[PDB]
Order: sequence, then C-alpha cells, then structure tokens
Amino acid sequence: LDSFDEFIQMSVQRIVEDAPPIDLQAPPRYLLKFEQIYLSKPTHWERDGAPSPMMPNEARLRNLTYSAPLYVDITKTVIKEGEEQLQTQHQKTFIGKIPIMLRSTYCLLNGLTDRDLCELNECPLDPGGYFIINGSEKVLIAQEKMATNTVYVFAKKDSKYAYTGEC
Amino acid sequence: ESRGFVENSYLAGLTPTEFFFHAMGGREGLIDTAVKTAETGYIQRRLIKSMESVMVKYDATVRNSINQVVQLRYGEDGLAGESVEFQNLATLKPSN
Amino acid sequence: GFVGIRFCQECNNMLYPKEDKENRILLYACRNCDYQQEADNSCIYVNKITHEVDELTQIIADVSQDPTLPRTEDHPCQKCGHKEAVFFQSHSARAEDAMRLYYVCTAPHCGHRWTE
Amino acid sequence: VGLVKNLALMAYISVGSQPSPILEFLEEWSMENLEEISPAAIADATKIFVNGCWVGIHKDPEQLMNTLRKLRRQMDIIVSEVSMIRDIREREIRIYTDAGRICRPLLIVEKQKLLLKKR
Amino acid sequence: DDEEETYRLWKIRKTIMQLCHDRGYLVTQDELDQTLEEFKAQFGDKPSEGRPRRTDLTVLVAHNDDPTDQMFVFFPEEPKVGIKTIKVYCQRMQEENITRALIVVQQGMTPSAKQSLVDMAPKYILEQFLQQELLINITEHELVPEHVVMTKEEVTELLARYKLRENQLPRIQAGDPVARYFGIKRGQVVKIIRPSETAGRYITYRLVQ
Amino acid sequence: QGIEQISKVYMHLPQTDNKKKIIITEDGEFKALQEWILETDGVSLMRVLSEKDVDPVRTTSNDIVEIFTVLGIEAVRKALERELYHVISFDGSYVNYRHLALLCDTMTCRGHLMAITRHGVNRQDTGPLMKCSFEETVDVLMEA
Amino acid sequence: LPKMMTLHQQCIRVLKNNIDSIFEVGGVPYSVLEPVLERCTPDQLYRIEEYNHVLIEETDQLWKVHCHRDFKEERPEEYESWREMYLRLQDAREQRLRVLTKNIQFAHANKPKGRQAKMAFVNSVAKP
Amino acid sequence: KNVTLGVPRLKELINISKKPKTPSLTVFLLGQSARDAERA
Amino acid sequence: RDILEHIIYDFEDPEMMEMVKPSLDEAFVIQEQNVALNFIGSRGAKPGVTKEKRIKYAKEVLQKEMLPHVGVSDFCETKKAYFLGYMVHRLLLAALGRRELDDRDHYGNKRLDLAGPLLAFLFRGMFKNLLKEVRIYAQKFIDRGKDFNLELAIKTRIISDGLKYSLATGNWGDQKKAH
DNA sequence: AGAGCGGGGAGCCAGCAGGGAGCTGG
RNA sequence: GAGGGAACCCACU
DNA sequence: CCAGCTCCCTGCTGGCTCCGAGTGGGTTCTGCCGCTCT
Ligand SMILES: [Zn+2]
Ligand SMILES: [Zn+2]
Repeated sequence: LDSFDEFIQMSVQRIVEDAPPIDLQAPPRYLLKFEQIYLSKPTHWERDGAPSPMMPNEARLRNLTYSAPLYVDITKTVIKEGEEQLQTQHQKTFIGKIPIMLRSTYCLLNGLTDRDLCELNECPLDPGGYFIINGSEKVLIAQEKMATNTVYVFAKKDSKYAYTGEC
Repeated sequence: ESRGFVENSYLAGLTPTEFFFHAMGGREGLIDTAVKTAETGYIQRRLIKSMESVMVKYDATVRNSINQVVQLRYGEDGLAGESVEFQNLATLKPSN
Repeated sequence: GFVGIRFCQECNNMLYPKEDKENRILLYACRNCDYQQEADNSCIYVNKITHEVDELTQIIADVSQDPTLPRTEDHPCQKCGHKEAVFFQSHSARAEDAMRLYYVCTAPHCGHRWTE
Repeated sequence: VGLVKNLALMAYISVGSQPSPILEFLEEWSMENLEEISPAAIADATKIFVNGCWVGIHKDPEQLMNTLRKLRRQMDIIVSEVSMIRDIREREIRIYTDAGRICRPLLIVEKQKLLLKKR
Repeated sequence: DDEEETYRLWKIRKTIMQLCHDRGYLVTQDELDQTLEEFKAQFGDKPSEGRPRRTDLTVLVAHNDDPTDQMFVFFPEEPKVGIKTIKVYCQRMQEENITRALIVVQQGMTPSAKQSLVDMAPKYILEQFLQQELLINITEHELVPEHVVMTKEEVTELLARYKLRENQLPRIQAGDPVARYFGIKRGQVVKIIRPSETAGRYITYRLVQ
Repeated sequence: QGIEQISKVYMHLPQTDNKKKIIITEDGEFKALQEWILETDGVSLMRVLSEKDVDPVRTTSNDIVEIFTVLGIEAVRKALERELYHVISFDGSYVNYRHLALLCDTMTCRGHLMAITRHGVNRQDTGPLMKCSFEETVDVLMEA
Repeated sequence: LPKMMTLHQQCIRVLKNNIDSIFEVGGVPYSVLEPVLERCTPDQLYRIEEYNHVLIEETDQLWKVHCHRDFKEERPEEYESWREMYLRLQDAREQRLRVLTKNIQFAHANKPKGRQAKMAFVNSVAKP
Repeated sequence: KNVTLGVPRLKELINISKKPKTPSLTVFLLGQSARDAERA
Repeated sequence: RDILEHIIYDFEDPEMMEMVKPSLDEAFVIQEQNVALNFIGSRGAKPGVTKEKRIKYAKEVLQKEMLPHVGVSDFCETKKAYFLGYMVHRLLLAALGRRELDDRDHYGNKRLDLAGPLLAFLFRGMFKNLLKEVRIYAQKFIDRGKDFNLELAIKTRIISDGLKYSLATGNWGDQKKAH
C-alpha cells in the first residue's frame, strides 16, 4: 500500500515532469508541455456513458479492471514568425487509466469502517494490496535487485580481471 | 554458540540464534536435493543412451547394436547378477 | 624500504628513472616536458613478498568507538595506563595465516594500538 | 527453493525519501563539500555518502552520527526510514534514503538500559 | 649432473632391453639384470665428459626364431632429431641390412622427421621413443595387465572360434603406450590376460587400429 | 626443484588397509605394512614414475586422461573401474561388479576413452536413428 | 571476578557501577572521589556538581577529559574554565541544532512548493 | 586432501574431463624411503 | 598529480602508488583532454567520421551516461572525478587485501522493487510511448496541414492497455516484447 | 456511410594467428 | 456418443 | 660462404549444444486499429 501510494502521489507526476516537452517544427513551432496530473476515484463507464462509482465486487463479478482515470493538464504554445506566443490550456486531459491497488489511498474502500465494508460486501479482514485486472486479483511480487549507486568490488573467477569494481 | 553449535536438544528447544543457524543448515539439504535431481537425471539419461543396446547374445557374448564384442562373457564369468552371493575364500588368508 | 612516486614541477607528471653516463649517476627525469632531477635514493623498485608481518600501521584509533568490537579490561594501555581496550583480529587477506589479536586503547586522546 | 522468499512479520520495506533535507543539514553541520576541499584533507577525514553520492567529508564523525541519530530518533529533519551507517574502519558515513531497503524496528538501548519504560 | 645422467642412461638401457626381451629378441639374462655398477664398469661414469657415450650405447639385438631378423636401438646425442640424423641411422641400417630400429630421443623429434619415419615405414620400421617414456617399464605397472602379441594363425583360430570379423573385436590404438612398447602395427591382435573379481582370470582381445 | 604441474604434496602414513603395502610373509600371512605415501595437487604422473625411490608399480593418478596417455587402454580401463568403485563405495553402497565392468568396457572398447556424452556416443558406428534419439537430432539427421 | 580488592577499590568499583545513585556526597574530598568521576558522562557531572557545589572548583580539569572528547577541535580562551566552556558550547550547539530544525522544517515544507496528484471528481465523458 | 567424490566426481568420470576438479597422485615409495619420514 | 590526488588520498602509502604505476605507464601517450576524448569516442557504439563528432559523443557518454547519480548537469565533473577515484581506490583496497570483497548475497546490497517502482518503470516507458505517438500525430498534421487536435492526438489505449496487460499476464514490459 | 481485407553456465568442436624446422638457391 | 494451440505462473511426488 | 621462403605444431577465440521424471490447477493472448473508397 505504501509503495502504491508513493507511486500514485509522487512517481506519476515526477515521470510526467521528467518527460521533455515536445518541440515540433515543419514554419510554425508547437511546444507541448504536460504539467499537472489528476487521478479520479475508480469509476465505471457503461455503453450508455454515465459514470458510476465502481466497487471492487462489481469489478470482480463483471470482470472489470479496477482502474481510475488519469487526467493531465497540457499547455500548447504556438510560435509563429512575426507573431507572439499563443497559449492553449487543455485542462484535465484524459490520457489513460491507472489500475488501483485495493485498500490503497485512491481505492474506494479507503477509510471505511468494518461495517461499511460489510455493507459493500467486502471482508474487513481482507488486507488489500492487490489489483483487480479483468476481474482477476493480481498481486505484484516484490523483486530483488542489486542496490544502485553503491560501489561493489568482486573477484571475477577464471577471467582476465583479478578484481572488478561495479556501480 | 556464535559459529553455529547448537548446545540444546529438540526437546529443550532452540535459542533464536540456534534456530536461525539450524534453518541455515537445513536450507543446505533442501538446496542439495533440488539441484542434484537434474544433474543426476542427466547422468542417468546419458548412461542409458550409451549402453541401451548392449546385450547378452546367444553365443553368451556381450555385444552392442553394431555387433561388436564388448565382453566375451557377461561380467567375465557369464553369470547373471541376481543369483550370486557373498562368500569367503578359505585358502586365501591362512598361513602355510 | 619502499620507493614512492616523485613528481615533476613543470607539469606535475610522473618522473621515470634514468641514468646519465657522463656523470654516471641516477636521475628521475620527466618525459612529458624536458625536466630532469638528480635522484636521492638509488632503489628503483622493491618487492615486499614476505614483508606483510606488520598490520598495526593500517589500524586507526576510531575503532575504539565500535560497539560491536570486543572490549577487555585485562590488557591495560602501555602508553597511558587506561584499563580498557578493544581487541580484534586482522581484517586483511594476510590474516588467513594468523588469528593474532590487536588491541586499541579505548581512552580518547590516546589511540595507542599494540599487539598481545 | 531459496529464490522465492517471504517477509518477516515486522519487516518493512522502505518507500523512499528526498535527500534534500539531509543534504542541507549536512551542508551547514560543518561538512565541507568536495568542490571546496584540497585532496590532502581527505586522508584523515570521513567521506560522507548520501544515497551513494560522495557529497563531502567530515572531521568529527562520531558527534555527526550522534547528531544524525538524535535527529532521526525524534523524527526531525531525518525521517525514520533513513538508514545511516558509519563504516568506522573505512572512515565512511553512508546515508541511504532510497526505496527498497528492508528494515525492522528495534528497541533502542542506552547504557545497558532500554529506553522503553513502564510509562 | 653426471651421476643422475648415468642413472638415466642405465634405466633407459634396462627398459630397452626388457622391451627387446618382451618383443622376442634374444637378450641374455646377464644383460637384463645389469646393475648400475655393472653399467658404470662397462660404459663409464661421466656422460658429459663422454665415458658413457650415447653413440656407444647403441643396442643390436636379434630375434629368437630368426637370427637374421635384427633390430637396432639408437641413442642420438642431440636433444631433438632432424632429417640428417634419420638419414645417418637408415644408412647404417641399410649397410647392415636391418629393417627395424628404435630411436631413443631426449626432447623429441621434428614433425618432418616423424613424416620421414612414416614415409619410410614400408621399408624400414623406425619407432620414436622419448627418454622420459622409457625411464620406467610401463608393463610392470599394476594397472597394466599382461599383453601377448598373437600370431596370425592364432588370430584366424580366434575369429573362427567366436565367428567374428576383425572390426567386431575391441580395439587398441597403434599409438597406445603398450602398443608402442610391443611395436605392433595395424591389423595385429593383442591377447590381454588380466585378473577378474568374478571369474578369476579374463582374456580380452584387442585389434590394433 | 620439483615437477612443474605439482603444486602441493601431502605426506601421510595411512592407518587403514586401503592404501597400505600388503605383503606375504615367510610364514604365509597377509601382513599390512604402514609405509609413507604421498598425495599431489597436480598430475605429472610420468615424471613422478620416473623419479628415484618412487614405486614404478603401485604409483597411480586419479586423472583418467593421463593414465590413458601414459599406461594405455587396459590400464585406463582398470583405473576407470577403480575410480567408479571408489565413488560408489564411498557411502558403503555396493553395486555388483559386472555393471561397473560393462560401463568401463563400453567406455574403453574402441581403443580410446569414449566419454558418456554426445561427443563420445554420437561418434560411434551406430545408426542415425539411435544418435538422433540421444542428442543433436536435427544435426545427426542432416549428417545422415 | 577472580580479583582481590581492598576497601578503596571495592567502594569505587561498586560506585563505578552505580554513579547514578549519587545524590549528595556529604564531605568526601575529590582526591578520594577521583576514580568514579573520571569514568562518568558530562550530564551526570552536571547533576553531581549542582547537588554538591563545593566540588566545582576541583572538577574543572576533569571536564577537559570531556571537552577533548566532545569538542576536540577546540581550546579554551583565557578566563574560561573547562566547565563553563563545555556548558557554553554545549548549549550553543543545541541552539544551533534547534535553529536548523526550525529552518529545514519551515523552509522545506511551508516555504517551497512540491507537486503531486490531486483528486479529480470530474467523471469526464472523455472515456465514454 | 580435498579430493572430490559423489555426483561431481561421477560426472568427471563418465565425461572424460581433461580438467578434473581435484587431480591427484598416490605416490608410493620404494625401500627405506618408504620406512622413515626424513627421506620421504 | 591531480589524477592520483583523486585516486590516492594518502600519498605516504607506497603500495597504492605501485599499483597505479602500470595504468600511468599505459596511458602516458595521451596527455590532453581532447586526445583522451578522441580515444574514448574511437571505441563508441558508432564511431563518427568527424573528430568533433567523436568529441561530442565522448562528452555525452562521460556526462550523461557515466555515473548519472553523482551528477548529470554541466560543470559537475569534479564530483564525478572524486567518485571515479573512490571506485579506483576501492579497487586498490581490494587488491591489497586491505578491504574485504563485497558479498552479492549480503542483503544490504539488495533493494526490493515493490509495486511502486515496478509500476513507475512501466508508466515511464508508456508515457514515453504516448509522447512519441502524440509527436507523430502532431508532426503529421503540421507537415501537410496547419493544426492538430490534441484530444485526438492522445491514445489512451497505450497507458491503459499496457498497464492492464502487464498486470494481467505478469510479463513486465511490452506486449510485442514478451519473450 | 459502412463491410471486408492487406500489412545463466560448462564443456566440446573447428578456424584463425603465431611460431619453428628445413628444402632450394645463390 | 465428441473441435484449438501457445505462453506464463502456482502447486504436487 | 649464407640469405630466402613454405608447411606442420600449439594456443587463443568464437560457435554450439546440453542442462530429472511425471502430475494437478490457473490466466491470457491468438486475431488490430490507421484505412481508401462509395
Ligand atoms: Zn614535467
Ligand atoms: Zn591508552
């Protein structure tokens, strides 16, 4: 839950920031800059198109993906020859759907008491920590890796190197 | 105690350091089983495919599929191994 | 004894050993620029194959602050008389042949390190 | 076997933090930058690593680690999940704020006494 | 050193003449068991000085059944062996009308010299032996069982008894150390007598390939 | 001094009859003689055999290839049998002799050391279908 | 403990285990009390000196053992006994630490701006 | 002596390895050389 | 002198000097920064025919791609030099036996990518893909046309179905690169 | 407009460069 | 009186 | 006299093929969204 909350609150916005703005010339120049993300609560749109607050049992039963729409604020500036810069503020532009970990901050079961969870046909003993993808509960197994930014010196065997430092 | 000698019995119960060191010891046996199965099976397969057509012929010789003589008699005595027994030579050991 | 790197002054590079037969002596010459200098020590290169018998000079006194090191009060400091001292084995790759204990005085401002 | 592992019950994997408060505090807690020092001062001083970045050296590493532990223990500038390691023999202080570090809570002992009291 | 080289020369001569007795050549019992002192008395003590000279160490033997079937054992002084030494040795063989020789080299032979040996093998049979290989008798080792070279009539009786072809027998390489010891060519059959854990004695037959 | 391929030599006096010098006395008993024996960490068998006061009969290696190149094919057959027996009977396990003898005779029937691998088995005169059944199926059938 | 101890050593080892038990020394001279006070830590010395004031002018050299352990880069100036220097630098360092805490909390949270995700509640028809 | 046994030695045997893990000799001595430790 | 000051912090230590002697002897023939950058760029991914192109490529490797954590911006080369000298110093310490070799199985040398970092890696790749497709669409409608609609430029299927696919299958990457 | 379709190791082998005798030629 | 394959994961002896 | 040049041994590097047997159960994806043309 803590890793998913850090990903949603901090990592998505940081990834959007570190992506460079798009500079496009044929001539007219267009600069696209993605500014501020917005994440909603997990909503379902049927074929009618009316949004609804999508519950985890609805996602499990109807084989839905328990995902929340991710909007973003985009600025499009126009740079012509002999013309000032033109600003277009495309506020809250939908760019996809982020699957939501159960009982995380942006899950609809967040902050609910056990009575509210039982009224929603959820088990209060259920830990969360998983996603609902096409109605199937998916857990992300943690993955070990070597630590970054650290100097590690080993001795490669049966090689041309007596010792090797790695970072 | 530091380097993994467990001074307790299973009835007495292990200290936490002894418990962790015993887990380190038993993980070795689990690893040994799991990684020895594949190499042993490959050894068995290679041993089988090297000798599968070697057989006792009707002239009591041991030959392969190429009909080359491997042994002139099976086990050098021509006897099946499911009926020989451990016995003692009476005249080998005693003095003159 | 060991020989160290002697550096040039014009370009601060490495001086390499060389001889002059007109003076018939030894000089450290820089071969990036044209600097030359008469060499003080005749020893150009030395092996220390079995000269790893000492490990006290690599020990620092800061290990007196290590809480994971064993402390004893039966080995008083010779330099200052403090009763307590940490002891440890050598941490080198040369310590495979020796479990010899080294001692460091745990009194501040002393840092005296000795053996047995 | 051995490759798939499980968490211990009180094990917590760190979530990550920004090094900026620790870096600012180190800058005005008598640590001198690498850009402003001659190399001759590096031999006797303690190298300071923040998320594996050598940011400077310190002349008094013991009181620096005491100060850093005091800051982390009262949940000041340093947050609780930050790891601070003093390699005493190698004269290094490594501060890690990144994610993925697995840690566990331990009771603090000062002078052979628990800081956990009956209160 | 002169003493260790004299010991080497005595050991080489003893192994050579054990080999010659094993090959069927007439080597008398007096010169099988020649002691180091007897070798010192007959030949010398200081090979670097030259009292035992390798050229003087040349052994001429005659086969037991055929007294005109003689074989040489040559000891080149030079460590390698070239074409010139081979030409000198085969000229000596031609002028003494002998078709078999052993060449006990110190370091080895040049590849051209081995090519000359295999080229002249139809007329004169010349065997390469390192001194290192000949410093012991490998047939006296406990791992090496008894090898007996079979006559052609024995081979035909063997193949008639077991109704075999030659390629159905087990094989031994012509470069095998025991095969090189007995000086056997391709097509011959060696009868191996060995002890058996189960039967007591077992006889194998190996064709030279 | 010494021989280049041999790094370390371990002297020991064996207390067990596995590596002793059994002799038949004048009375006629089998008497075990405790005699000092050496072990090596490298293999230079021919030089060791040539050395002074080294037994040129009982001295042996555990290297199969050098025993084959020094003493021949029947000697490496016996050495292979001894080493396989050592591996089997380390645990006190017993396998009947005919199985070990058949494996060693299979590995030494063609004059050289035929390894129990594709490079030993698939280079015999056996049919292409047997070879492709073992290993390198497509390559064997293309060679055929 | 395979050691023999006379009365001095017995009393000072017991008291060297429980320094904290001392409230008021009575009338012991420092020259007697010299061992147990050298194996001690400066807060306990402040406690002892503020219950047993008559020891103060005796213990100042003792403070040097603390000063070169806590302020090893320093030296006293003139008209500075080691106790008053240790207390002045100790309180100055605590005040510097408190000012730094109130800086890097105020100037990192309240002063600058950090960007994160905000809740939408849009329910947009951009995904129909 | 660190002589290898078990499955790795069986693999080193049935695969004719030119590089055994622990190659070794068992050197036996002749005469008085075998009887005293100094000439051994 | 400067290189050894960055590598060897105590110049009164002769064995570190002895071990850095072969590297100094090997690299004596290069004596300028531009010649060294040329030597680096001669062994690049694609060596440029222009020497100045090789200088730019070597500078880009040494700044952007060599030790990004100590510094990636311009004029941050002294921190990178101290860190590289620290790596060489650690290598010499291991060579002397003065410092123990690192342990791969030591679990303080390991980090655990949880749902956060893994989803961040996914979303970084897929936001790069979404910006790539937006760039292609807007490039097409500024090349022949004059204007492009941004709402039609964004393919939400990229982020949505990529996250859905990687969470559904467990293959952590792209759909066309599952192997 | 809208229906349907084209675009990790471990151990073998051979193939190359480096060596080092040795015949023909002056 | 019997119409998919493939990939991956978990598990069993 | 003595320089010249060709063809077999060793060694390094690259390719290449192998890595236990047998069982349950699951999910996902194959098979894709731009069209040019009436
Ligand atoms: Zn210079
Ligand atoms: Zn002291």
